[PDB]
Amino acid sequence: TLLDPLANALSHITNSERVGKREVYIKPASKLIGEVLRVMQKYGYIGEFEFIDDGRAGVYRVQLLGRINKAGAIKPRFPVKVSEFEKWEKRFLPAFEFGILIVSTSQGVMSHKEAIEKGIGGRLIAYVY
Amino acid sequence: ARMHARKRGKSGSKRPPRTAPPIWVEYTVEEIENLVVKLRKEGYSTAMIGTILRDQYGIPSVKLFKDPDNPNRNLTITRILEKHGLAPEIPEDLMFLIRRAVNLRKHLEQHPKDLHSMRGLQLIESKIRRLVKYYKRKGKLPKNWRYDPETAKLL
Amino acid sequence: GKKAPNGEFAGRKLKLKRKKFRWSDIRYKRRVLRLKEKSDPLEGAPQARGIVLEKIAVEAKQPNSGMRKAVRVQLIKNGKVVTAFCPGDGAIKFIDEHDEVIIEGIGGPKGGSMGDIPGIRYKVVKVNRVSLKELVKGRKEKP
Amino acid sequence: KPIIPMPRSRFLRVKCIDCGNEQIVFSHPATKVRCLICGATLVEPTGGKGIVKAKILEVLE
Amino acid sequence: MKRRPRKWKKKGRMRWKWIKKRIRRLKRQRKKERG
Amino acid sequence: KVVGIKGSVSYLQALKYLKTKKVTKRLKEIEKLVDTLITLAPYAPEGSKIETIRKNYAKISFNKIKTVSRSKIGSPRIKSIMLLLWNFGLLDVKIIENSWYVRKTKLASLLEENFKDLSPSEKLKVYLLGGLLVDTPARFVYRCTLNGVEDYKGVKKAILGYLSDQRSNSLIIGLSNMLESIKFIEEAQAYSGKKEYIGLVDVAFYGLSGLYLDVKRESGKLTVKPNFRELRALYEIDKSVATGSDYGLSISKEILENLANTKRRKTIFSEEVQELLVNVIKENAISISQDLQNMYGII
RNA sequence: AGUGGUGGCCACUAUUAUUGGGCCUAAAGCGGCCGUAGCCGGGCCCGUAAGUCCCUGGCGAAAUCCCACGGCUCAACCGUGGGGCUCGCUGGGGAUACUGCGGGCCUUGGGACCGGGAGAGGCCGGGGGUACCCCCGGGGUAGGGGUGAAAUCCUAUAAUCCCGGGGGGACCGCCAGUGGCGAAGGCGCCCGGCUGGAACGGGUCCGACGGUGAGCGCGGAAGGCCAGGGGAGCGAACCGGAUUAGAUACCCGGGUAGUCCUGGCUGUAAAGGAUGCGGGCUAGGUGUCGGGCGAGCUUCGAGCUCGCCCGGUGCCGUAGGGAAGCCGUUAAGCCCGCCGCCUGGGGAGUACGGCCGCAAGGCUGAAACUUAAAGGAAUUGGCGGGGGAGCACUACAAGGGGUGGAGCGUGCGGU
RNA sequence: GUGGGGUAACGGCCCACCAAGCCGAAGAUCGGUACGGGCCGUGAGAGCGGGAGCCCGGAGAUGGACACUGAGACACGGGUCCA
Repeated sequence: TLLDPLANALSHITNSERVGKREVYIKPASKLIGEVLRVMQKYGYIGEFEFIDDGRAGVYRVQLLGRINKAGAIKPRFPVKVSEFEKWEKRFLPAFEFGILIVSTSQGVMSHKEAIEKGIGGRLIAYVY
Repeated sequence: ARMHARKRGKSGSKRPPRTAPPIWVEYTVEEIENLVVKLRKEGYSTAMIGTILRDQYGIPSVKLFKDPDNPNRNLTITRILEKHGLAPEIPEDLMFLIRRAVNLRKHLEQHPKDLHSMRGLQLIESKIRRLVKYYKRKGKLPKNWRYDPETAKLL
Repeated sequence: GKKAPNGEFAGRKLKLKRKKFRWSDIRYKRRVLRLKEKSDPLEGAPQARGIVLEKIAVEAKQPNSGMRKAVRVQLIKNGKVVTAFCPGDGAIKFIDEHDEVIIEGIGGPKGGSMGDIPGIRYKVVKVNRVSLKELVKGRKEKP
Repeated sequence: KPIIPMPRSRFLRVKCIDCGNEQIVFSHPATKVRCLICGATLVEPTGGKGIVKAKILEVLE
Repeated sequence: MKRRPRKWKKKGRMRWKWIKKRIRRLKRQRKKERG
Repeated sequence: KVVGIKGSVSYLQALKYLKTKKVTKRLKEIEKLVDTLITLAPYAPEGSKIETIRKNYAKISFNKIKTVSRSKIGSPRIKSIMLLLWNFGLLDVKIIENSWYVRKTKLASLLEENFKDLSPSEKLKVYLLGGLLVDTPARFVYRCTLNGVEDYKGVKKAILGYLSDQRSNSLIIGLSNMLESIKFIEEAQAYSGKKEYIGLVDVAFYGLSGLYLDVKRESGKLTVKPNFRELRALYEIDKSVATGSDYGLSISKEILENLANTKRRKTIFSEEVQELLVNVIKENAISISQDLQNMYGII
């Protein structure tokens, strides 16, 4: 069955990137998936995006620029304070600041560098580089 | 169906993303209230009634018509049935499973050495159990209400 | 499938699974049940003291052919009897019947048989509180 | 595989040959759509689209 | 009777069915000595 | 030999829970089993010839006997419960070639008749007590307990005594059967360490443990102990209707003083139920007496 | 001014694997299905703020630890100052993205219903089939059988063999499949009745009703056992005839249980796709089975040919994975849930115990001690009472020559 | 639970009555083993291992049992008994 749209969508995206396909659709469209996708779009790894209703859950269409090397989902929602980010980054990012992490804090889901800026911890969600 | 057969068969069918009821129809909402009470009062199960409407009356979906009595809800055949107290107490699908189980059990009593039907009995039973648990959670059945072969015979 | 469970609310089965499969290995099981020290003739003693009874030479396992000298010693701490190899060139000439001796492990793999001499587990160090190595070199004198 | 599936089954405004009744009918009915007044069958449900017998004016969506 | 597939190989070793039968003989003999 | 019960040694221990009131799945299984058997058996007024069985008895088909789950019960369990019912004089059971044939007794069809609507645990307790008051082997075991016997050897000496009383005509056969069962298990419980088998002494100790007994295992032995509160209570109940012999074994001084020393315990059941039972047994004592005479006696 | 031996602990070891182990062939998926607790769960709106995060009070002693400076010559040690901890807490405030919690709203997952159609899906009644065996009659002598040869074995009241007629148990060939159906084991003569399931066309009706499954339950090849029937052929044991240094075998002639039927037990296997199950992604082509659509053909029955969609089942194979063998949209690739299993090889599926079974046995299961390997894939050669070839007069097919038989010369061995 | 006794004191702590509760497969009960913590060894670290030495707390005086005096003990250099 389906237990999390986000991980499957990120895996699908990465796979399509390996074959270098140009346009991708994510079937289970949610608000959270849209917000996270906007979040890394802010940093340029993906280009335009759109939502299209289908009368069931909407679909999310993206065109890929093929500059991502791996976009995975951190399933077990590890909560982390401000200080320990470097501990987790070493676990998922290849090098210093190489890409981002996605954290849901009290204000929402946004990048991890910006999270360090505002100094607000939260739940690790996904990573992409 | 994959709970037991594990067969990925896709016999499902398509319903486009239309929100408002179609223009080309003519029947009014109260008109179809009248029609559904007419059809239902001869004893037709709600899926059969919806099929009847789609086929001869040519009305795509009762869901497409908003409930006049509730702006926040869309009109479903069951809600019309209960709008006049003719909605059945025990919901339909589970009653179907009940009667199927009963008739099978008679055949089995006649035929003891058909173990394949024993397996079928186990499966349909587990189906009834699961739906019973579901409705118990949703409170559409008495909590103390139970499936029992004898009362099923009575039903 | 994916190595499971991993749920945020599922640590119990994780540690259960881990602890169960710990029992598969051998060394940790040996430590906790204390099997070595309830089968140890020396009771974890780095050395033991005993009395000599007889001298026997053993045939080196093939393809090594040789008469490796060794002795039979009953130790004083409990009264059990064991075999002890005697290293040294003409070593056996010094050792005699009815000799107080000091014995320790031989250093084979897992303290076991050392190379081409099977069965033996121990070597002698001091005889009558006198180290055997110098006796082999003749620097010291047996009492 | 289309991103959104479409309904291959269409609705039909059809005319009963006997009494000249007008009816909206499904392209893939499941029962015997019987005329309202004359009572003649107009379409018979088959493995795919049921075989229509009356005369067809127009298609809908 | 739990059974290890690797033992089914004959390489330098008597056939496994007869081993199983022989040890069954031993089991019945010892238990009948117990009775 | 006479009782080949295998692989259910601890199964009958569950009846100790009946003394207290903590329900358990085992007890409910026991209750459903026993009353199912009771309905199964008919009470033909006649039946003593080898041919009367199979024409006025009930054949048993074990595979038909099922729990209320459409699950199954190990056949030795059913064997054990039926052995108990016979031993308490409720079921007339006969072992024939690979089949067991049964019928209801006169005690049955009266106890159930008057106590139809009671709770299942109450029905069990009253069945056991009714079996106990009348002259059954269960009564013999109970009297042995009263005389301080707590071992297979005590009950063996009791059985030798009563056969050497020579007035044993009521229960020569059943008591001899009890002796036989004691044979071929006395070694298992004592000499051979492994027990792995059940005799009549065990299915008596269990069955009494549902009223006043607690039993200990040690290398297969079945050491017995009584309490004194409920023991006193049912002793008074027995004195209420003296439809039974001492069997020539009088209560020892120690047991007598312990009974006399102790305080008073609630009378198990409702006093109305106790009185109904009392008068029921009193008015029909002779009929049950002759029934049991035919049952375990000879003439 | 320490170096060496022994013994104990961490690393080495991602040989304990949450970070992070594997389970087709090296040890490692239950024979299959069902399902409880547990674990993990569709989308949207509204409210809480338990978890979650930030600020703030109290509190987590000292000793030990990190850093600067100072005193002891320097250091180690000590002091001054600053920082930290097993961190298991707790007061108040703030935040609502997630998780949890209550209310509502909606179908994609899942379920129900209906229309034709397919299939060795199951049970039950009836009908037949060819074949074999027995029995009766009729015909005809002189053998049949069987092996590599033979022999045992049947027959001259007549065999084998041919014709006529009667009875019996087992089975349902070719059509047949690389086909189908079943969860698995399994399922094949014809007809009638009862019954399970799926796929396809329709979302018609329900609204997350779900995946997994510790403990639980069910059925589940052959064989074995229990009680009663049956027993044509075949055939454990057993009895005879042969071969053989040796026959307890392979071959042959017989032959009991069994193999079948009625009721019950036993829970097994190379029950192996040696691959636990659900969802999403990741190039293709090729045929058949089912269903639907589009056609074209049609002596007009989807009957015949093509493309497409789904469903099942193979082959080839791009990328890719692997020690390789090889796998590769029916994944042994990348993610996502849950359960089972494994931690060098023997000792061992053993001992002891527990539980199950009438019994044989079933399910659980050590340790002592011994060993460097055990094992998996795979290259070259070698070898085959394996195969496929082509050569040979130091081979053989065909001819011809001469020894072993007498004696001499002559070398070797035995004396 | 009731009502009491006893205690520096609350409390089945103890006693009389009333009632049958209480714990358990997120594993009681039973057995094995062991003073707990600050800490210490190792590791890049996740982690694993140990709790002798200094400090805090607990427990003990051959095994058991019992008192007197004392604000404070059932008291290592005070007392009584058994082994």
